[PDB]
Amino acid sequence: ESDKDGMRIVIEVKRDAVGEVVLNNLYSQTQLQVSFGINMVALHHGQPK
Amino acid sequence: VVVTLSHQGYVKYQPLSEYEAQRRGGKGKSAARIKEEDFIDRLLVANTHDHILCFSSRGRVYSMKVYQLPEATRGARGRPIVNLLPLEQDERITAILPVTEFEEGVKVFMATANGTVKKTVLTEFNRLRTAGKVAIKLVDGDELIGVDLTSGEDEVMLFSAEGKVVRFKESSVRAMGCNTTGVRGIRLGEGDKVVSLIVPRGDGAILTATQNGYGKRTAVAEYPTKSRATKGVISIKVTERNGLVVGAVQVDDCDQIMMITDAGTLVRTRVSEISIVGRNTQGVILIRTAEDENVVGLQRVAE
DNA sequence: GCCTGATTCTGTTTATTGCCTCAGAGCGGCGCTGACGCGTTTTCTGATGGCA
DNA sequence: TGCCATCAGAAAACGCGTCAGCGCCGCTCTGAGGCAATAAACAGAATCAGGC
Repeated sequence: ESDKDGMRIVIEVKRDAVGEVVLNNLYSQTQLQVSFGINMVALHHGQPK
Repeated sequence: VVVTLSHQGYVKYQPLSEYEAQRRGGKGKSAARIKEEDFIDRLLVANTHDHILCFSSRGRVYSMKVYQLPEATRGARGRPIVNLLPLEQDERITAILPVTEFEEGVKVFMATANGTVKKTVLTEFNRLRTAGKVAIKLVDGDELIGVDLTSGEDEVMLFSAEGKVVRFKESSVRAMGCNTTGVRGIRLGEGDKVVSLIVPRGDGAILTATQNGYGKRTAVAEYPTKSRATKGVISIKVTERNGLVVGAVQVDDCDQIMMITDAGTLVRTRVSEISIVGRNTQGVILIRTAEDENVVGLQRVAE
């Protein structure tokens, strides 16, 4: 339901479930949480460092 | 919570705080709905964060946690249990043992109908896969009735369906393996079955019930101790109004009990109203049950 | 080039199936004992009514 | 369907009396248990697409 106001994604849970468990499972299995690898390499006086 | 199981198999648990304790002679309110041909089999009271061991009709053992059971209301009938456990075509659950944790070297005491006993170490059941494990080499139509946890030295009591009670030291029974039958515990007569198993732990009182809503309360110390594989004594006068014995449980003071008939009608009441009498005496009414109804459940509620 | 999720091996662990024992469990006969029938107390458990 | 009299009728202890099942001897034998072989699962590596 994203519009000009901003992002909006709606997920509806079943009547016999708990939202927190579903949210934790989505965190664990989907790309709602990702990893970023930092590696600072740049040229100094024409040499990698 | 309180857990109910149907004959075909429909598990359901609801909070205990919903029900309220009435007086002694109460009709009681309904608990769940029953199909055109069905009847509840057993009742259970346990906490949500507890392991339960389920014993099948062919000797298998399965493990589960309480909160994994479906949650429903009084109007609902529950869901089939075959989804939760990989049962066979006609295999049915007949006993549940709540275990808080596994520790030490305590033993599991299991007794079936026709007077057979068997002792195994709890360490064997620390981990179970999805498939079960054989626990008893059941023969013919024999079925499990009750299980419990016991220490090295304790006492065991067995109740029949005609008011016969046997009490003996558990040192006679020797620890055996998983794939064993067992020895004979009580010498039954003709057309009699074992209905309950109670391990006395400290001072208290013994409460018994019949199928027509009658019961009493006697002291523990009056029961004698003899050798195993022997006939017992008269636990309660069956007479005609009382009917057959349905079960018994050790309840101390300041506690409450719950009873359930074939079709719902759950009732909760205190224990101070029940008087104290001798062993060979018929008791007072506990449920004003209607015709064509039989009490088939009995549990203890602490505080 | 780097990080992750998904699929495919590979060694380990566990439940189940036969064979043959002996040692512990069960059966038969005997003395003797506890546990179950007897009336009077008694309190106590149902029935009845004020309805609430 | 739940709180108070108010009952009568009768369930239930208790000091005797006996015989019906206990313990205790003998003996006999069938089932746990040790031992070995199979066959599944379980869990950990190892490899392979995919996206910047």
